Amino acid sequence: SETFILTSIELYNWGGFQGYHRAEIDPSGTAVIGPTGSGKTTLVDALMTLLCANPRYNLASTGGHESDRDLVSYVRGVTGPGDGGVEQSHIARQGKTVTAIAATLERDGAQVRLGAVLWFEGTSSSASDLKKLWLLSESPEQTLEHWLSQHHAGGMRALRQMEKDGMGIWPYPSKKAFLARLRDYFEVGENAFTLLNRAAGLKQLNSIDEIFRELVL
Amino acid sequence: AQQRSERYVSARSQHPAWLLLASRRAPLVLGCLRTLFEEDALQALSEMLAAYASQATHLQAGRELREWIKRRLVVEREGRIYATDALESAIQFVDSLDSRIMTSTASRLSVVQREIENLETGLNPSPTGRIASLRRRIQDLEHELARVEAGHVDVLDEAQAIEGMREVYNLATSLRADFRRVEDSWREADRALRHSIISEHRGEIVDRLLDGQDALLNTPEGRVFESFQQQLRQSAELEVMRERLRTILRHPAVPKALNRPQQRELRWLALRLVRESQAVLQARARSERDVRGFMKTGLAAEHHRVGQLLNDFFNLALSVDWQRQSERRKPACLPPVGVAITGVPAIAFDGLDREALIHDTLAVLVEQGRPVSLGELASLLPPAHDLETFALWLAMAREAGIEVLTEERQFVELVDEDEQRWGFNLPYVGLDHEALKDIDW
Amino acid sequence: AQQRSERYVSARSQHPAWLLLASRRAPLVLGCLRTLFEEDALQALSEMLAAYASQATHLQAGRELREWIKRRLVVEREGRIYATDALESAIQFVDSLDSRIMTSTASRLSVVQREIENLETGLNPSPTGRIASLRRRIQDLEHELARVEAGHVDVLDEAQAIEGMREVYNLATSLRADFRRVEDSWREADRALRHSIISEHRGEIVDRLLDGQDALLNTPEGRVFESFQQQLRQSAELEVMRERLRTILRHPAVPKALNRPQQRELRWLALRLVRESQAVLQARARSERDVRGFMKTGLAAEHHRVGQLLNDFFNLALSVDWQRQSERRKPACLPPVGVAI
Amino acid sequence: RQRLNLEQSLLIAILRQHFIAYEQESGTGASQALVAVDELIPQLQVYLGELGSEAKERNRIITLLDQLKGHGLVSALDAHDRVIIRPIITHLANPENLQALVVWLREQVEG
Amino acid sequence: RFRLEFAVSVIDREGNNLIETRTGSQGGSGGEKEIIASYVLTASLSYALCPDGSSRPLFGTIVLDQAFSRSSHAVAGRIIAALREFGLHAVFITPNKEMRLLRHHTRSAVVVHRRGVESSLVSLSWEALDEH
Amino acid sequence: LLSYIDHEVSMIEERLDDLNSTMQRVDFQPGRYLRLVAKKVIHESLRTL
Ligand SMILES: Nc1ncnc2c1ncn2[C@@H]1O[C@H](COP(=O)(O)OP(=O)(O)OP(O)(O)=S)[C@@H](O)[C@H]1O
Ligand SMILES: [Mg+2]
Repeated sequence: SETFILTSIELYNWGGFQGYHRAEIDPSGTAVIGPTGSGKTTLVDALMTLLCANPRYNLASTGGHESDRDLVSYVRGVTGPGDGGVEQSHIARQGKTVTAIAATLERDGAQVRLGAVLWFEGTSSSASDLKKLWLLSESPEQTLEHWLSQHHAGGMRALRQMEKDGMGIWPYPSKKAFLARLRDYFEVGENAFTLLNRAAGLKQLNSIDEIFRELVL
Repeated sequence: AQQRSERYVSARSQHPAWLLLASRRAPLVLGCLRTLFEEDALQALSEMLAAYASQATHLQAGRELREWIKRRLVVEREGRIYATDALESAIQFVDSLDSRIMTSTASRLSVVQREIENLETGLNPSPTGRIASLRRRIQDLEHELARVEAGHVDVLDEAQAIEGMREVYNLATSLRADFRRVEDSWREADRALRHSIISEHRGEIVDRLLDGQDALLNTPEGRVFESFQQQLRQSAELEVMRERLRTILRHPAVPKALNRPQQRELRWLALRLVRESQAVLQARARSERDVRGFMKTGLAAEHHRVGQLLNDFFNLALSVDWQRQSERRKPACLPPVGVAITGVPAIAFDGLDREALIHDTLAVLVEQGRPVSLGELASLLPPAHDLETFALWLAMAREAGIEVLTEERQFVELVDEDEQRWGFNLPYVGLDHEALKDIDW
Repeated sequence: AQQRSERYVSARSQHPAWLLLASRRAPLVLGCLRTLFEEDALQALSEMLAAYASQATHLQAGRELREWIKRRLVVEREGRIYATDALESAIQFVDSLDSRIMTSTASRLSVVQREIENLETGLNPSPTGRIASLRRRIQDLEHELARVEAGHVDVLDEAQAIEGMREVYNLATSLRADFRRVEDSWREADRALRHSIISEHRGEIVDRLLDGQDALLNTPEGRVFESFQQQLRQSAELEVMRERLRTILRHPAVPKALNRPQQRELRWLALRLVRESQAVLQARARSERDVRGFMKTGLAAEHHRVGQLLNDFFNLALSVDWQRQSERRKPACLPPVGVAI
Repeated sequence: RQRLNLEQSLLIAILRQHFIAYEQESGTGASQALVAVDELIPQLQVYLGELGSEAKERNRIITLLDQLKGHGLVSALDAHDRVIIRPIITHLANPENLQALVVWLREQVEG
Repeated sequence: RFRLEFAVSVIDREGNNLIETRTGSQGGSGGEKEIIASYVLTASLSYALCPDGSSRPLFGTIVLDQAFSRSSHAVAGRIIAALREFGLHAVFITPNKEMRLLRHHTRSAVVVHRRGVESSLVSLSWEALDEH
Repeated sequence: LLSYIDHEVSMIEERLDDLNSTMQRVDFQPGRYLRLVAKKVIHESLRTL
C-alpha cells in the first residue's frame, strides 16, 4: 500500500562476517535461527546502529540492566576477551581498514536505501580516529559496491562529489542533521526510534511513569 | 409525466442498488458489506448467513456474489473485491432512516445569504461596484468595531451553539461523497477505450497513442478532482482551520450536541482528507500504466480475428444434433499441441503436535460415550512419546474439575522404538465427554 | 457489529418506505403518487393500473391503498389524503439515481472554512480577541480595496461560475427538507396525549389542561421551526436576496448551468417559502383546536369502559361452538333501541 | 495421446472464449485464468442438453474436465470447485486450426 | 509533565468493572511480567508512529530478541495474536527452542552458521526445507 | 506560570484520552482489556511561591 517495509539487508567486512553478505526478508514476517553464539544478535545490532541516536548494544542479553559493547570493537572485529601477548591474535583486522553497511526499505512504487561508510587510517583505537559518513539514496543505481569503488578511487572529497553530479543522494557529515532529515521525511515523533531500540529487548517494567514522561511525551 | 413512469420502470429494471434493495436477504448482505469496508469475503458471508436459517450456504453465497459481480455492484481487479458508488448510496439511504440532521435552520439561511452575496459580488466585472461594496463592508466592520469597543461582546445562546455545531458538522462531512464516482468514471472510460481499440486492429492509432505522452482517460470529474486537490495542497489555511476546530472542541456544550464518533471524525478532518485525496492518484497512475502496457502488447487484431472465428463456430454449432452419442464422439481434426514424452522409453524437528492429539482424544471420548481410565485410553491410542501425554491428560482432568484418585495404582507397560520396557505408576482417573464438552483449549 | 445487523433487519421489518420499495408494483404507484402530490386517488390509481397488466383493478387498488394507510405512508384525517416524510424520502432516493450534483468542490471547502471561522469567532466571549479579529478583518478589507482600486478586478471563469451556481442551487433547495416532519410529530403527540388521557379517565387532569391556556403539543422541531420562521419574518434581507437572485438570473452561463425547472425553482423561492411556512401554523392551530374539542367531549371514561366490556366479550366468545347452526340462531338478550312503529 | 471428439472440441472452444475474456481485461502482473464449474454448466447444457439430476450433469462435466486435463489443457480442481485454463490452449485454438476445424465441421453438417 | 500520576487498570469486556489496578509490574510471576511489558510497549509504539496524528503508519516493523524465553505456548499464542491485531510486521529471533508456531505463522526463514571464525547466511522458504 | 503550564496539562490530558481510545480494540486475556488513567497532584515548593 503506502507503508514502507524492510526488504533486504546488506553487510560487508563488519564484525564476524567478512567479505560481502546479504539477506532477504519477506514482508509477511520471517524467522532467524542458528546455534548458540552464531551471530544472530550481530545482525540486529548492525541494523539498529543506523537509526537510534544512542545505541544500546546487546541489550536483550541482560534483560535490560546493562550494556556490554561498543562500535570500535564491532568495526575491528574482536572475537573474544583475548589472551594477552605480543600479537593480539584475538583481533580480526589491524591497521587501515574499511567498513560499509546498507539497508533497503520498499513500498509499492517506491524504494529507499540507507547506509554508512567508516574507516581508519593507521594502527590506532581512539574514538576520534573513526572517519564516518552517512548516506541516504533514492535512485536504484546507487549500490554499495559503487560506493566502495568511489572510496578506493579517491577520498572523502571523491565521495562527497557524487551529490554534485549525481541525483537522489545526500551525504551527511554529522549524524544530527541526518536524523533531523530522516524524521522530517518520515513524519514521525522525536522519540520513536529510541523507543523502538528500547523495546527491542526489555522484559520488565519498573514504573510506567518513567516510560511515559521520558519516551512517549 | 408518463416519461417519468417509463424512466422509473427502467430504473427498477436496471440499477443494481435498487435490485439489492429488492433482494430477499438484503439485511444480511448490507450488514456484511458495510462491516467489511472498515475470497475471505465469501468466508465472512457464509459465516454470517450460517446462524440466520429462519425464513448449500457456500454454493448460494458464491452464486449471489457472482450474480452481484455480474450486476456490477462490486468489481474484481486481480484477487480483490472493490466497491462502487451504488453501495455507498444504498448504505447511506438505509442508515439515514434512523436520525437525520435538520437543514431547515436559520443558520443555514444566513450562510446561504452570505454565499449568494459573495457570488453576486464575484461575478460582477464592473470596477466601480466592487469598490463601493468594499467601502460599504469596511464601513460596516468599523461600525461593528466601534460597538464592540463600546462593550457589547455578543455570546450566542446554548441552542444557537448546538444548531451551529450540527450544521457545521453536516456541511463539513459531505466532502467525501464523490470519491468512488471518479474511479468508476475512469474505469468505464478505460473499458470504452479498450473496446474502441479492439474494434478498430489498426496499428497507426496504437503507435500514435503510444508516442503521445498526453494524459489519457479524460473526464470532467478528473479535472474537478485535480482542481480541488490543487487548492487543498495549501496547508497555510489548513493549519488555521485545524487550530480553530480544536479551539471549538473545548466547550461545555459539546457533549450535548455531538456523540463520540462525530467528534473523532471532526478532530482529524485535514490529514484524513489529504491522505484520501492522495490515494486516488496512485489508482489513476496504475490505470494509465495498465492501459499503456495493454496497448504495447499488439494482439488486438489477433483477438478480433479469433473472436470472429469463435462466433462463426458457435453459429455453426446450432445446426448439429447433440442428442446423438455417435455424433458427439465423432473425432475432429486438431493437431496435437504441446505433445509430451510417451511416459517412459518402455525400459530434531517435528517434536509433538497438541491439536491433533486433543481432537483424536475428543473423538474417542464422544464415540465411546462412557467413562474411561488412562490404561484403556493408552491401549486404544498408543503414544509416540510416553511423556508429554500423561501430563496432558492429567492437566485436562484437573482443569475440567473431574476428580482424580491417588490411593490406587494402575500399571501400564510400554515399549519404545528400541525395544526395552518401562513401567508407569499412574494414579486413577475417570474421563467422560459430557463434563469437558464446553471448555476451550 | 451484530447490533447493526439486528437494526437493519428491524428496519426492513418496520420502515414503511422500505416496504413500499420492496413492493412488486413500486414504480407505477410511486409515479402516480408523485403526479398526485404536485376516492379520487383510488380512481386515479385504478386508471394507471388498468393499462399495465403485462407482468379486478378497482378491487386490488383499494386494498393496496388501505394497506398503505395502515402502513401510515399516507395520512387520512377526515376524507383527504396527505403525504409524509417517508414518501418524500423514497421519491428523492428514486430520482437521485439519475443525476447527482457533485459535492467535492473547492467552493464548498471555502464555505466550510469561512463558516468555521465565523462560528469560532461568534462563540468566543473574550473581548480582546473580538477587537483583534475586527481590526484584522478591517485591515484585510482595506488591502483588498486598495488592490481593486489599483485595477485588479477579478471575475470568475465560466466553469467556476457554473460550479458556484450549481452549489448555490444545491444549498438553496435544501431549505424545504423537514416541513412534514413537524406535522408528523404533532400528529403523534396528539395520539399520545389522547391515549394518555383515555388511560388516565381522570377529570381533574382534563379540567386543569382546559383551564390552562398553555399551548400543548410541544416538540423540539417546533421550537426550531419557530425560531427559523421568526428570523424569516425579516423582509429587509429577503428583498435584497431576491434582487441579487434576479440579477444573477440574467447571465450567459445560466443555460449551461441549470435547466428550465431549476430556473423556475430559483425564481419563486421567497414567495413559495413564505406560503409553505404559513401553511404549517394553520395545521397546528387545527390540531390544537381538535385536541381541546376532544378533551371537552368528555367521553373517555365511557369509551374505556366500553372497550373493557368488548375485550371481556371477545374473550368469552372464543369458548362457544360457531360450527353449529342452532347455536348461531339462538336469540340473545338485547333490548330494542329506536323501534319503528 | 488419443484423438479429439466433438464434445471435447466444444468444451475447448468455450474455454478458449473464457481465456479471451480473461485476456481482454488484463494488464501487467502475474495472474491466472480460473473458472468455476457451475458457471460452465449452463453453457454446455445449452448444446448437450440437461439431465434429470444435477449429480448426473456434474459427473459428466467432471469426466470431461478430467479428459481435457489428460491433454494438459487444465489442472486439477481446487477446494473451491474451480479449474485453471493453461495458456497452451492459445496455441491449440490458433486461428489456422480454428478455421480448419470450422470448415471440417461445416462440411460435416452439410451432408 | 511532572504534575501527573499514571496507573493502569484491567477492565472486563462486558460491562465496565475495575478488576485490578497496577502502578508497575511488581510481585508477578515469570510469564506475567513478559506479557505485560510486551503488550504495553507494543501499544505505545503503535501509537507513537504516524497514527499519533492519525493516518496509517508509514514505517511498520518491529524486532523481538530472544522471543518467548520464559513463557508457555498459550502466552506466545496470545502475543502473536495481539501483535497481528495491532497491524504491524514482525521479525523473530529465537534459538531452536520452538519452531512449530513459527512454521505456523511465518513464511520465510534465515539460517546462520559458524565454522571457525567466519559466518554463513542462507535464506529459504519452508516448502523447500520440508523436502530435505 | 499559569497559562503555559495549564495549557500544557490540558493538551496532555486530551492526548492521553486519544491514546486510550484505541486500546480497547486489542484483546487481553479473554473477557478483559486494559485502560490507562491519570490523576492530578499539586505539591512541593509551588505553594510557597
Ligand atoms: N565486543 C565483543 N567482544 C568480544 N567478542 C565479541 C564481541 N561481540 C561479539 N563477539 C563474539 O561474537 C559472538 C557473539 O555474537 P552472537 O553470536 O550474535 O551472540 P548470540 O547470537 O546472541 O548468541 P545466542 O545464540 O543469542 S546465545 C561470540 O563468538 C563473541 O565472542
Ligand atoms: Mg542484549
